Amino acid sequence: GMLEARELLCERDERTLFSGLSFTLNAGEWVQITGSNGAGKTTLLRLLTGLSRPDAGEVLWQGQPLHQVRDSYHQNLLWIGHQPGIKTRLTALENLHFYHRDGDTAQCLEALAQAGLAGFEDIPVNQLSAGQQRRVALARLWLTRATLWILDQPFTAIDVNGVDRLTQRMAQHTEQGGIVILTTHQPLNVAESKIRRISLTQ
Amino acid sequence: MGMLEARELLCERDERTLFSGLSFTLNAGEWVQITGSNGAGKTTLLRLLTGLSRPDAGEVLWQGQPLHQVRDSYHQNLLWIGHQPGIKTRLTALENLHFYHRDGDTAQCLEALAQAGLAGFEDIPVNQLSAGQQRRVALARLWLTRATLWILDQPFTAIDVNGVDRLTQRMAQHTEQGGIVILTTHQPLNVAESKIRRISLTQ
Amino acid sequence: TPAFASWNEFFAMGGYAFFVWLAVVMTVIPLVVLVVHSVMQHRAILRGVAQQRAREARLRAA
Amino acid sequence: KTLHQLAIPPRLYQICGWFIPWLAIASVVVLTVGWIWGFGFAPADYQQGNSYRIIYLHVPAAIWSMGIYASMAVAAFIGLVWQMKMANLAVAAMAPIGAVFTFIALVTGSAWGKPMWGTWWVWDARLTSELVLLFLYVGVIALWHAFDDRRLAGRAAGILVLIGVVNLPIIHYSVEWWNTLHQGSTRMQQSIDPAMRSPLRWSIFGFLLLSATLTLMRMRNLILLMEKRRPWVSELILKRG
Amino acid sequence: MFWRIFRLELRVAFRHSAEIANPLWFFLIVITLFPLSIGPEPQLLARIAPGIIWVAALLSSLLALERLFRDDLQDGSLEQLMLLPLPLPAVVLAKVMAHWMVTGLPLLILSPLVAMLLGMDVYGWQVMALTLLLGTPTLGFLGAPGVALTVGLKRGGVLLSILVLPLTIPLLIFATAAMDAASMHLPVDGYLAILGALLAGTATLSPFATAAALRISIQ
Amino acid sequence: MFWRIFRLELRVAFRHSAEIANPLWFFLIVITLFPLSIGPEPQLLARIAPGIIWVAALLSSLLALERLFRDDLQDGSLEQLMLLPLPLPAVVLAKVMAHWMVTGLPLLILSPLVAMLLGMDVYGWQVMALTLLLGTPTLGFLGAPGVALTVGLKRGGVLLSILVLPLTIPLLIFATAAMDAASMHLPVDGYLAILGALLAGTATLSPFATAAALRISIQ
Ligand SMILES: Nc1ncnc2c1ncn2[C@@H]1O[C@H](COP(=O)(O)OP(=O)(O)OP(=O)(O)O)[C@@H](O)[C@H]1O
Ligand SMILES: Nc1ncnc2c1ncn2[C@@H]1O[C@H](COP(=O)(O)OP(=O)(O)OP(=O)(O)O)[C@@H](O)[C@H]1O
Ligand SMILES: [Mg+2]
Ligand SMILES: [Mg+2]
Repeated sequence: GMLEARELLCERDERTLFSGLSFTLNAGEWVQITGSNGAGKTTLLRLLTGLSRPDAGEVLWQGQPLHQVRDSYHQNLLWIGHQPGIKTRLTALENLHFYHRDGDTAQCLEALAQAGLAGFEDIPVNQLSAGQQRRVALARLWLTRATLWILDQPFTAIDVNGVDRLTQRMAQHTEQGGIVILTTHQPLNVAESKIRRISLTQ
Repeated sequence: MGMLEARELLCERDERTLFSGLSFTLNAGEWVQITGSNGAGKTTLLRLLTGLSRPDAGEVLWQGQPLHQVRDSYHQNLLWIGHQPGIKTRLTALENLHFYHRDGDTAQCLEALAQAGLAGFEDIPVNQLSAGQQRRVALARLWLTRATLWILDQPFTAIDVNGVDRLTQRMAQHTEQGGIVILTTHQPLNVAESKIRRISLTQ
Repeated sequence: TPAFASWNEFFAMGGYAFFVWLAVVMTVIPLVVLVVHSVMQHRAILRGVAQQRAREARLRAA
Repeated sequence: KTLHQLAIPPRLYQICGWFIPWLAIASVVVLTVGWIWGFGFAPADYQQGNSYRIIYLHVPAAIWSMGIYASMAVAAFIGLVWQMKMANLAVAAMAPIGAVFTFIALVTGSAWGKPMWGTWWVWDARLTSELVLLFLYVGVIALWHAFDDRRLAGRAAGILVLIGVVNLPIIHYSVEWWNTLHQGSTRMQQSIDPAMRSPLRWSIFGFLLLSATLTLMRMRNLILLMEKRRPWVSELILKRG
Repeated sequence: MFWRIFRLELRVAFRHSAEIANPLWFFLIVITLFPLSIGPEPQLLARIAPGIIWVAALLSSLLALERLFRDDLQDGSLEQLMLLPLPLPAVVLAKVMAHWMVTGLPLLILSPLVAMLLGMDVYGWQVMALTLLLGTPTLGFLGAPGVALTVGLKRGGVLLSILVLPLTIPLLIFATAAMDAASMHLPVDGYLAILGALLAGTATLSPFATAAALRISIQ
Repeated sequence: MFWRIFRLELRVAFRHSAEIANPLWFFLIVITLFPLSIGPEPQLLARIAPGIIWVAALLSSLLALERLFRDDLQDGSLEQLMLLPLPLPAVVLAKVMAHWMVTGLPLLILSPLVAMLLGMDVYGWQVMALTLLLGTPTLGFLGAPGVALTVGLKRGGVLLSILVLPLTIPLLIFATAAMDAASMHLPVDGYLAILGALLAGTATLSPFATAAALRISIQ
């Protein structure tokens, strides 16, 4: 049904990272791509979002390839990479207001308050520290209604309280049919039965 | 006496005092880890300790002298790692490490890159290197330098567990000899509480 | 058979010799450079991978 | 058939290595025959004098410069419609050959216009057009050499070549329009003679064959360079070693 | 989401007011420099003005063209801009329209002082303003694919100029011919129609290939 | 560390075996841009050569001037360059001297080709080469203080762009006047001595002030 893989071969730069991965996702999942430093767990996620063209094999979304279903795929997804994805020139409020809704107080100032950024709405971006620069893009995640969450390294420059603050929301999304694909290095405070582990096969 | 003494630091940024009157003297061979919260000054303390930022109040003392005349001796014994790696991405790893001292021949090059986990990744450009490997290139500097004072903001970020273990081992070998490492990370590093020293932010 | 009977006169290209011979040398030399360099590159890249593989075998033995 | 297995690069290397020497011998013998017959056993022009025979040294290369840009299109466009790297390497194979041919055309035109204009370079028709073609080849060279990767470099060079090929006739007509007004020029390009017009065609064929030789052997160069690790290169160097 | 993208790009261009003044002062430095360097004789100024003005406009838009896609990849906002629920060519069209509105429209606003700095007439000023209006969107559309090719590169120098300027040569020739023929009080309606046809062709072709080159440079 | 930084900046500037030709081809692009608008007559181009060559030099210098300091902020290597065991003014002098090698040495190399293209004489070519050798480092040394303040400023202003490109007035005016006075056979050493004194003043005053500006910009 949901994001599925078929014979994903992504050998490039005169080397091979992985071969023949055909993992499927159904409704209400939680996967973590496992590997080492320099094993290719971001190229896989970029190919999952459709940023990079696959060398061999295809990703499918309700049984259709990603190059014609792109409207619904982009409607029902958000992607947070290593780059923050926000403008450094503006302040936090309109950088958040770029993404969907926000605006009135029904989803404004408390999506930022829940990310630990209460009282920091009209302040420009680089007048905050890289951790809360990441927390702006993570406070985007509290006001979106996208079914497919893809997060590369969300626990980057994030406090010990911010890990639990993220993970509670992550699990709450996992209850109501939320498919999430995260790449991370810090261990989670989640039992292994809840989280699937799509390992990159060699 | 300690050769790094931070005296009466006051930092006011947009009607907020990050820290006022913070003072600590660092004796030889120890392991300060600056703690804090997201939105607290645990960078503008390391950055101010390096001399990049001028203090609003208080000052930094190196070997009994302030930081505005002993710069030539202070920059010779310091190694700073920031959030940004500080490496030219268009080159490969070899000349990026050869910018800094030693490297070159195989006595100090091709094995400091190998100890960081980048074996076979020396002549590849940093543009096609992974972000973890991009930071590993900058963090491979610890294995070839002779700098006594290391100041590393977030060293163990985007780095797998074996990399953190090797980095903590190398940092322990530097700590046993004469040398002070000041880091700031969020995850608890797998070391005993007895040797690490926590200088917390006060408000 | 040529319009210039004398061999010295053939090199004195009807009073316009220097322009024609400059054009001839500055056409001949670029093609010579384009061939010699691009075949020296072939030899050096084949020899480059050969002496790369020799060092790779030496390090595999080591 | 043979076209699908032409995509496998060891087979392409073997086919190109078979194709190089006979076609190179044919190229050099046709070029020698044309040059000898033209610069020797042939008359000259009444008006231009005895520098007239620079019509040889200019006219094939120049038109084939335009021609090889057309070849660029039937590489790059196909390399952007079946997404094939084997076609995208032909752009970087044919780029500096076209640049050298266009520089030779500019040099021969500037040297041939000297008995008339008095100055080495005057701002006339078709020489500005060749200079703009040289700039387009320079852009292809710089865009290929600037990228660190090879596949991205090939696709970017294909995009640039398609854009330049689309924009080329507009430039070709606008530079001609720049010569309709702003005074004029003499007909120094292709003023031919009835007893002269045959080794011109032979030298056109010879320069085409030489361009084919150069692009085939540079395609061999780029094929050997791009795949540094794949074991068909190991088999080839074991045959050599 | 279309006009939200346009308003956001205008806001982020006005927040970066600094790279907006260097091409404007470059147009000013060329327009000031050429007659004072050459001389105050008005016989040759009336012929040299269409050339100097439009080459200054070409190089000023070249100078401004670097901020169009360089800052977006480093902040990573382009990887999200491709992921909004509307096609990437329309995002390209909105961003290049904001590029024209933030920098090319100050050229039209300042062309009063440019015309009065070097002579001209009322009809000459009218052809000046109309040619700049018809040609600066053409220049932006023509220079968009070169910037879309040079995104992942860190080269911020002569490469974009080499890629762009031979493509914008015929726009330069036609616009200079239009202004020169207007300086002799001859009707230039056909030349303006040629410039409008060039604008329509660039509007048809440039956003369909700039997005493709941008997708090439991001993988 | 001095010559190592110089070789490093050369290594970043020229990345491949055949990459030095790009500043040479951009120059010929500008020198083919100007007669393509103004006209094909060697007489007018001989009259207006100073503005053409110096606008090409200005555009090259200001186009390559961003990569001095804007690249090093987002990379982050400028902080560790400041932490290098060597004074900041000599580091800045190495960087801007390498930048001059990116731009000024192409000027001096392509000087006879552009002297042959836009019609001039041997005395004009000699005057052009001498004043370009004496003026391109001045152009870099006056342009770098503005960029040093510009890239390290959030709040910023249009008023910060006043420090960089408006500062170009005296050198360009004096050099174009010297070329125009040397177009006719007149003595020219009186302005050449002024340009040499300007080079001495810029070489004395640029890195010392620009190092302080670089200390101000990042905090
Ligand atoms: N587009 C690409 N396609 C294939 N391989 C690539 C590509 N870009 C870089 N590589 C190579 O593959 C590895 C990069 O893969 P990738 O960056 O996805 O790993 P990674 O998971 O990001 O590493 P980390 O987990 O530390 O982030 C590097 O060894 C690099 O040389
Ligand atoms: N130069 C500055 N730039 C931006 N913000 C600053 C600066 N100086 C002080 N601040 C403010 O001071 C606070 C602390 O800044 P700092 O960057 O030191 O936090 P940090 O310790 O780096 O946070 P993190 O743990 O995420 O790195 C921030 O909330 C920020 O708003
Ligand atoms: Mg990654
Ligand atoms: Mg920090």
